[PDB]
Amino acid sequence: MLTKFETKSARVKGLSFHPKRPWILTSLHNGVIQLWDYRMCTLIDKFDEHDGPVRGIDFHKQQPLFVSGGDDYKIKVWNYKLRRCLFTLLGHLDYIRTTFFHHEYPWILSASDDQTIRVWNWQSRTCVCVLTGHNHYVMCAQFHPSEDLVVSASLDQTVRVWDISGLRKKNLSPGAVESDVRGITGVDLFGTTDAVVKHVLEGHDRGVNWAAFHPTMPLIVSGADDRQVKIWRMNESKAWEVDTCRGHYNNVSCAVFHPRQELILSNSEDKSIRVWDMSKRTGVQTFRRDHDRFWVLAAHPNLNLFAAGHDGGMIVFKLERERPAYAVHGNMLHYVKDRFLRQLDFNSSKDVAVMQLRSGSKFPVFNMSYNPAENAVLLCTRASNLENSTYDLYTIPKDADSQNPDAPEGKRSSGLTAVWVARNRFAVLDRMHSLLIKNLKNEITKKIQVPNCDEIFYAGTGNLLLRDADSITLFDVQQKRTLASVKISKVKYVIWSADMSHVALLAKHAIVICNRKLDALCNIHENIRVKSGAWDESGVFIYTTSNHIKYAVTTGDHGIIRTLDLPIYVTRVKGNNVYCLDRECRPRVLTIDPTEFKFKLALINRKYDEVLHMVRNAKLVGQSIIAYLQK
Amino acid sequence: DPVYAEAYVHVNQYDIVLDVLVVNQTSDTLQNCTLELATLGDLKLVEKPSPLTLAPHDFANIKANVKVASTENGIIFGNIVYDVSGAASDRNCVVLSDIHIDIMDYIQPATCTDAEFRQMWAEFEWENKVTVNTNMTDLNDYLQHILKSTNMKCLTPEKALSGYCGFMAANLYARSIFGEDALANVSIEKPVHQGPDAAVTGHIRIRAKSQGMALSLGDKINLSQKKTSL
Repeated sequence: MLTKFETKSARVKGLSFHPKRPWILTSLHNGVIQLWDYRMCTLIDKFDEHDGPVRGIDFHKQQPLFVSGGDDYKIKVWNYKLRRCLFTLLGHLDYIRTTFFHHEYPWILSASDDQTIRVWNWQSRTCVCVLTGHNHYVMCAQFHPSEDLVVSASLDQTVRVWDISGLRKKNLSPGAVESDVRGITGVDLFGTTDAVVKHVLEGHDRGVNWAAFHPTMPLIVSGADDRQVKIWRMNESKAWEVDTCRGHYNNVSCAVFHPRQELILSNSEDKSIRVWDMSKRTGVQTFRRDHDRFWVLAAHPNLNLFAAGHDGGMIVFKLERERPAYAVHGNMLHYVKDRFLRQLDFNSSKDVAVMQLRSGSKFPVFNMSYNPAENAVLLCTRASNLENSTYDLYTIPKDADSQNPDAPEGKRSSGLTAVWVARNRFAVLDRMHSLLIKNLKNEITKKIQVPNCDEIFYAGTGNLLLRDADSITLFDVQQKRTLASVKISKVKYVIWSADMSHVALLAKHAIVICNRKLDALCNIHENIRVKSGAWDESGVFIYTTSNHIKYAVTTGDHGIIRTLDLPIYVTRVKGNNVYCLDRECRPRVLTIDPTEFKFKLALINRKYDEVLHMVRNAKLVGQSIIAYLQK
Repeated sequence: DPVYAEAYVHVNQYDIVLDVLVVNQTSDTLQNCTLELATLGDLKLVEKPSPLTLAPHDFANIKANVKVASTENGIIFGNIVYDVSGAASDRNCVVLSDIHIDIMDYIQPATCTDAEFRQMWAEFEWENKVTVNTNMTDLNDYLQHILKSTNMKCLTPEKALSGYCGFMAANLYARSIFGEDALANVSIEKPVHQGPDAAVTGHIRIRAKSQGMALSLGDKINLSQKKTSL
């Protein structure tokens, strides 16, 4: 959706994205190591680790620290946060590619680009492990599935996979049947970097730029020093696996797996990033945007962001389905991600994306609408523009890939989008790649109606009709004469107080509160182009207010119920078991505590008992007497 | 968290002062993290209540005085990243950049001889203007309101008449706390039955040395101009 910030500079060999933070820590072979905790578009520190080049970047594994490597040959761990050096050893005859931190007796592993990597005890001083099996110049060193099992990629044209021990390398085994590492149709070669038949895999492909692992798995996704970046699965080991990854023009420095995405991202040198599948695999497309020279690609293990690294420089792009679809079922919120997965009600520790049988932020959505029941939803998938998509409508009791056409809380059919329209029971369905009207008394509805064909606006987006009408326009099932349009506007959604009758309105930036239909009760505006505020039902105004979560207003009252928890936005109100959202994370299930309602009523009847009883007692937070306690 | 901390800013007389409620409704003077000092703008933040316990079920007032005449930091409009840290009974915290730091307030009214003024008006940093047009009021009440809001000066009247129309252009001057003088001529229609003014279509000409603050001021005032849901 947006590439938040972008200047091309840096000639980048090594890279990492913060699995915890939206940092990028970047290694240039300018000799530079940089941590920028990328969030606030600001570098925390920048040390050009030595005069010579810098190849390596790896995680310590903790929260915010770098373990770093230069042509110094030195393993440094320095905490940005603590701006200090943790324990120190230099390095052999080449730089350090991967590191891991362990702790029987706060104990340490260091992975290196030369010769050996040594694993050291500073407590009850003994040897956990010795790794020989590297030579010089490691492009991409890796922890395996078993984290402390590993792979390395070399400019010595080998790959090393090692076995470790608590008293140096060894494994005991005797049950298997054939091997995929090497044992049936196809398979790729051993290299030489070490000397024990674990598997030294052949890193010859003019040398290997990157190696990347498959967690439980031994598939590797690779950057290679050949146009050929050749993919091999050692969880298969295909033939036409002797695949050379092809640009149009030269190279494929890297091509990578994204933890989450069952895909390959390739990047190259004709000025390009090239786009690849890996779910059913195939070169999708090539994308060109300069830099005829790169060596890294990355997708966050935080998965926050995604980015591609190059010689001439770098780019980070940010994703969103700015604003994205919903359904309500008792004391529960449904979301469809702008970015981010579920978060479809209730919470438990830090942030929880709601994973349920009512998969919300997940599918390939054109549109999502509750089909009210505490037991039903209607859903369009395959999203997008087509002739038409599929909608598979699902039961809250148990959703499915497509639920039963037999069942009418499961039905699927074909159709592109389904959309509400005003004077509430007519609907739009698109079941042609254009204007079908959908109209039903029921809102378990899936109805098809070409009459009301009326283009003069060709298939696009609106929801009480607003192909940017800038009005919500009311109709029946055919007509060639407007009933009427009212000039008011939407988020491109109209908010109903649960089902399909909310005179509480969304607007994209701003949202307006109405009672049902246009009665502009009050009109909301804020100016942060991000969050939410919530209604319980028709116009119950909850507003989020910092680490404080607030009722904007009730009866004649205003109140702080309970207090927020870093950013949250009120989305809306699912029952008493309260639900809150920052956008799609930074979330709540919540024991309530209203303030105000009770209050202007209470107040109105002079009544205090409650407050008192709560023993609730502010008046200042900046102030807080100023609702009317000032007045 | 039990520990709920709520905070807002109070700027009480020069001093922008930090109301903090850290309420530690914690189950103990839970360990607390870390905080860091800094030069600020013509201010510097300057206090921290020392301890780092998040005393159980307990409420606390944590005060930050800020130093309001020094610490240049040129991160305009403030909006500078600030840290409360995750450094002890805390895994995270809040890192925040501020927003909420605006102009209309800062500048005080200030004054001039008109001929010289005109000469000057023209002379000044021309480079910013914003338009006045639209509201909820007559520029009598409206003007007064705006004036008070920014705490700034309109230098002089000619009786021509801010009433029957007027077809008056109002010249305004102000000087701030860190001393910029800002000049305006806004020329405005003005309310009155089937005569003219319930919009303006008056142009607010803003001169302030940097265009960036200056225009921004024109905006700021634009925010100021009307009265609606922030």
